[PDB]
Amino acid sequence: YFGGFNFSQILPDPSKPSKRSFIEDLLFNKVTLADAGFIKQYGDCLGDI
Amino acid sequence: AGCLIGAEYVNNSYECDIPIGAGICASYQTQTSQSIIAYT
Ligand SMILES: *[C@@H]1O[C@H](CO)[C@@H](O[C@@H]2O[C@H](CO)[C@@H](O)[C@H](O)[C@H]2NC(C)=O)[C@H](O)[C@H]1NC(C)=O
Repeated sequence: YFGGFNFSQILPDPSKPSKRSFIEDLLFNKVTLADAGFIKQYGDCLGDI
Repeated sequence: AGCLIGAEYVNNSYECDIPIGAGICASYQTQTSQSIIAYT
């Protein structure tokens, strides 16, 4: 209760394992990102699609 | 970032001395007796 101000959509929630807020999840979903690090890990290109 | 050979993983957390990647750092600290450790 911050004087009537809500602050529910910018504070983190314990339900999500990433501990990100409601606005932050929408920000992360709106950007389609590739090459986030080492995802292929020298084995996935051997599984020739 | 790949797997680390030569340094063991401890459950303690300190400041980052040598950055490796993905929130994991390495440092040369005491154990007893001196060895390279890896930590978050
Ligand atoms: C503060 O924000 C929360 C959202 O985090 C509001 O809760 C929502 O209330 C509406 C009512 O119309 C429901 O339809 C939503 O499902 C609720 N969302 C939830 C629970 O995540 C809340 O009403 C806002 N205001 C206050 C005073 O808390």
